[PDB]
Amino acid sequence: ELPDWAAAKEFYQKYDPKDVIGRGVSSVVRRCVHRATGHEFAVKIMEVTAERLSPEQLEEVREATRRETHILRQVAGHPHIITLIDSYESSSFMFLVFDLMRKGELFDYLTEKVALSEKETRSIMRSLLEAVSFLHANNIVHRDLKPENILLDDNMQIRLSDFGFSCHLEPGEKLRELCGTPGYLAPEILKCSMDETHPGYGKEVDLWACGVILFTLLAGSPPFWHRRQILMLRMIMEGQYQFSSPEWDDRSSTVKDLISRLLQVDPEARLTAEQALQHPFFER
Amino acid sequence: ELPDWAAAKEFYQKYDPKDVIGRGVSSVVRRCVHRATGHEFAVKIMEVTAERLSPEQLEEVREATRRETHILRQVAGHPHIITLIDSYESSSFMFLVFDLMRKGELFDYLTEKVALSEKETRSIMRSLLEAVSFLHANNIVHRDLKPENILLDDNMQIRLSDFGFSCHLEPGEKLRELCGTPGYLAPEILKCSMDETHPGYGKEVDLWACGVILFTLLAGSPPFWHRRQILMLRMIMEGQYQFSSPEWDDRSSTVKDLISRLLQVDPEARLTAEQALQHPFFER
Amino acid sequence: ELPDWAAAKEFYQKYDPKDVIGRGVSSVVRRCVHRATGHEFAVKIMEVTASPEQLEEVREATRRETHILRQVAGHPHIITLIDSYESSSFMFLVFDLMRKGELFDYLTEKVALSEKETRSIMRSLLEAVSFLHANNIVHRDLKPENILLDDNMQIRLSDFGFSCHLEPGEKLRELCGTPGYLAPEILKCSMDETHPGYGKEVDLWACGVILFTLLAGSPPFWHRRQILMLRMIMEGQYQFSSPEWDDRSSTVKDLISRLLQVDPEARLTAEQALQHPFFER
Amino acid sequence: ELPDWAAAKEFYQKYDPKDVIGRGVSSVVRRCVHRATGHEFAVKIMEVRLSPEQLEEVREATRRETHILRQVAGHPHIITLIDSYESSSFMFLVFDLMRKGELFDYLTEKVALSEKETRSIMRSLLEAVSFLHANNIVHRDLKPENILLDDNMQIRLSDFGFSCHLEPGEKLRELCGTPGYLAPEILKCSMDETHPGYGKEVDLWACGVILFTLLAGSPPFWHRRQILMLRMIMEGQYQFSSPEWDDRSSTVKDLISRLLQVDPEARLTAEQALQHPFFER
Ligand SMILES: CCN(CC)CCNC(=O)c1c(C)[nH]c(/C=C2\C(=O)Nc3ccc(F)cc32)c1C
Ligand SMILES: CCN(CC)CCNC(=O)c1c(C)[nH]c(/C=C2\C(=O)Nc3ccc(F)cc32)c1C
Ligand SMILES: CCN(CC)CCNC(=O)c1c(C)[nH]c(/C=C2\C(=O)Nc3ccc(F)cc32)c1C
Ligand SMILES: CCN(CC)CCNC(=O)c1c(C)[nH]c(/C=C2\C(=O)Nc3ccc(F)cc32)c1C
Repeated sequence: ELPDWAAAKEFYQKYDPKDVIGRGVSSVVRRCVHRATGHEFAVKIMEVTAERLSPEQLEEVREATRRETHILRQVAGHPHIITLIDSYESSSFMFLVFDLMRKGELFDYLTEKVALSEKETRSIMRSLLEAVSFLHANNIVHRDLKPENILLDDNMQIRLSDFGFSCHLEPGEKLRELCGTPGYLAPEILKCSMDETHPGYGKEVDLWACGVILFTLLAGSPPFWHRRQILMLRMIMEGQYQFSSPEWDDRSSTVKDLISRLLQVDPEARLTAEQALQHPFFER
Repeated sequence: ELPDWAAAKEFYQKYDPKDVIGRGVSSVVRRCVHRATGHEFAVKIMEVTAERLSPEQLEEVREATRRETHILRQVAGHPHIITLIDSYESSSFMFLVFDLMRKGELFDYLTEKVALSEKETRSIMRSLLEAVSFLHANNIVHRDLKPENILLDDNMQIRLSDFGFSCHLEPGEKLRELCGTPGYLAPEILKCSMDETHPGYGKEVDLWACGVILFTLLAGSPPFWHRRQILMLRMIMEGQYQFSSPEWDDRSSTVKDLISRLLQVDPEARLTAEQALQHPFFER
Repeated sequence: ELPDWAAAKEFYQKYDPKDVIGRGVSSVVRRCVHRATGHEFAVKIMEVTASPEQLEEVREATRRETHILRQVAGHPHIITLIDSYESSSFMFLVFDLMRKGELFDYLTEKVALSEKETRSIMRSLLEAVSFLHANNIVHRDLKPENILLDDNMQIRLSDFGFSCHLEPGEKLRELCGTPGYLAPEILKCSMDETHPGYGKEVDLWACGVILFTLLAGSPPFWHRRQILMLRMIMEGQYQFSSPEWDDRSSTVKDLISRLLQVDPEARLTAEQALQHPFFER
Repeated sequence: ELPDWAAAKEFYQKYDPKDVIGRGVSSVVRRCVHRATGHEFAVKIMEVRLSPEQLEEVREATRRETHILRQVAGHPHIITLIDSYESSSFMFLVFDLMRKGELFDYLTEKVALSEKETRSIMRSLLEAVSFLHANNIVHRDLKPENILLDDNMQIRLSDFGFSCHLEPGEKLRELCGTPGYLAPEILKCSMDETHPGYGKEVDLWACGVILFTLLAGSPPFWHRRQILMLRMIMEGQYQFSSPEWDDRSSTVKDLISRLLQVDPEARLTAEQALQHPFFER
């Protein structure tokens, strides 16, 4: 609601933006320094009018970013969720100040390490499921859990980010919007988006994505993939995945049981985040 | 079958390969000249061993190409189906000599003209449906009908090509395999690729594709499309398409009736190729 | 100059930023609206934060560019610098909004242009080049990417990043510009420190390359290896290949030839090129 | 030479072609199996619109290449031409199969290499270069794309398409090789006909560029604009940038500086480079 000159003035007067650590379609993520203290943060600068869109499409983008910042303020404080430290909002742009996560995305870490150990995977998954359990208890569904949306610090501590697809979900109520990354989508989202008669989806979709993340961290490859995206959709919907002999050889049966219980096609038969956390995998 | 040196010797002795007119994963299509006469053809050189594959997958490729060449020999002679003039078959490769179709793919013609007239569309559709009627009478289902698989000569005469997905279908027998271009897929192919209890599909899938082709030739755009492929599938299964006012304005009610009778979700209620050919759109 | 917050405040208070219409290495070009009048413009935002000595080199170079732009502001076929805002990190340059974008993208869409359309573009281009030269400015980066179009298909020369002043009789030495558009004397000079240098004639060789490219839809000196392209330039080896140069007049081929003249002394000036029988109407 | 059916028959009778492991403009590289022994090789299949004169140029050049390859066949760090079959439209060249592919693709995967692994690659690359030079051959296209690796991480120098024999005392002038790897003297004499020419020292400048690139993961002379890259080369302007050169010894920095020496007389020979304390142990 601030004029553009005010949001820009207030941000640049209080913060010193530094090197670019990430880029998006209508945004850039930069390291920044709080001038008065010398303390470091990360700033996401969203350019709301950077894309050519109809006035209706533009108000959709504005309403969605409002939905996101509201959710970010609700969950600010949780140790394994990104903290919105400060915000400068105007009609044309949004300056969102967050925690600086110095080891970047979990995705880039996985690329470097190829595949992670069960010890390091346990630590990441526990933190992730704790964050998901908190969101769920507060009736928030993330709707885009993936290694690209999980950030790391120098102590290898994770913080869940990118709440652009997140929304509130009243207990009992169901969603239908197709959003998220195809490889991480639960069967009920696909069934739902292809068949209008399908009842819809809930918070269980996050736990299917957790199952996909868990598999990918250990295997170094996703459980469902194909050259042709349409053939990937039946493997997801039929829950067709395998613990292939070369990479899944020395992996415990305990983690395979956890993946099996998270990668459950029936959302009613699927583990909740609280259930997943009391799984023996996390009992060390 | 021939040793590799014999297939290569026999082909290169009789034919002079020229310019590349098409590319594939493990194949190239080139214009070629019959050395003794100077007459021109097109040769598809299939490189069976060009991709690194398991011994089982490699025998799948070999069996697949045998299925295709067998079908091509059965249908050779039909005026609106590509003619396999000659073949040199060895373990490692396949040299398939065909008619040279000098105006290339119908798809590229449609791109150039943007949208075709009902007069030119009638001529193409009549020839297409005659070819489809012939295939089905011989218990063959094409399974990938689209403007990219329809070739044109200088006289604007068509020839159906690309029989890589074709198969024999004994009458009354049903298929389940998902293969073929998503935009051209019938609802029953999708429905049974997500509901295992669904009985499967038959030769009617080629006629849905004919309906999609007919719409696209006239509109210059497909009846089902979305940025997200999964939302396009929902439109196909519900048979949700429209004759949009700017491009469908001066188009006859007769062709819109034909399209409606081809883009019929129920395969039993959908026109057969013989039925489509008796429709008043094909009146001379 | 000013603190970062001040240049940003001054720009965003006067202008409303809209859609991105272009991107560069250290810049973005956006459509913008002047809040008080409602008039549309284009703003180039240069981010000089994405050594302190090298950063002042970049600042000094952008000052050289804006100075030249202010001198030429007013010409109907040259981009107009409307406004500018400077800080340590940023540079906000407000220009005319050219709604049909780059001539390069237009050429991609049309594949090749007609002599009639090419005549209109070339006349405007050579008039702008003649003006630049009369004011002792050498553009040094003339190419279809640096020529902008409005809705009336009217041309404006832009991207004065390599431009500089040139007192008559004096010569230049710096190797700059796009390789495909470089005159032979620039390549010759870049090596031999005893070589006398180059002048405003390098702009007219680039005009010759532009003229060829508009008609052919491809450049006269091209290959996969850039080093072999340099040999072609220096020997002035171009051909009017039979498929695309078939329907072309001998009059325009005579013009191309007289612009693509290796000897800068024998090469047509902008005023000479404008008196060519190709521009008689 | 032979009709097309004969070159094809002779090749496919002796070798069983497998998967495509590489592609070029007018060629494909495939793994192949020698039918009688079951041993694996790599075959480069070269295929042919050009004038009859230009087509005989492409033929004569490939004959120059195969002649050089037969002279060098036997060296442990040079690619071995096992066999060759030629026709009007094809050339089948059978070589050693280097299972870890191009050093370039290995560098892409690893991003940057260790000094331990670079010393091992650079020793064998200099030994191959020293051998070529002792036999009066200049490679003229040394780069990571032309260095092949086996499973033991052992190298073999390949792609002799620009190679030529050079009589001692005599000099070359042809501009060829990859721009980023070109020595300053190649650029100086391409433009100036009075410049004396270049010799085998150009391969050692390329070795210096390879050494830099293996350690940095990026080349020493690079720029968004190709024409600014040439200026960088000729002035020998490169830097050991703080993020990627942080954990690199001064010893390897020294050898790079002694190989990336603008004066060819002051530049290290292959035998001299092999006596540097970087290879001592
Ligand atoms: C140059 C080396 N790297 C290789 C891939 C650069 C990539 N990126 C990095 O290292 C990186 C670093 C150090 N932090 C982040 C991102 C965020 C951060 O820290 N707080 C946030 C709050 C919100 C948000 F939306 C993103 C971030 C990245 C992507
Ligand atoms: C000129 C460059 N282009 C791309 C490589 C050309 C566009 N393509 C063209 O013109 C074209 C022409 C002139 N014929 C074909 C294809 C076939 C043909 O004729 N007989 C066949 C038999 C089997 C088959 F599977 C394809 C063809 C194309 C794609
Ligand atoms: C970025 C997305 N699109 C891809 C084709 C947009 C295409 N781009 C377009 O249409 C386009 C338009 C409509 N204007 C411009 C550029 C400028 C302009 O107008 N005044 C200037 C003054 C100075 C300058 F240095 C650039 C411009 C482009 C590139
Ligand atoms: C499809 C391409 N891929 C890119 C990442 C595969 C990577 N590359 C690979 O697998 C590869 C392998 C395993 N060998 C080679 C090349 C040659 C080889 O072995 N003997 C030769 C002799 C001469 C020559 F001129 C090339 C080769 C490649 C390109």
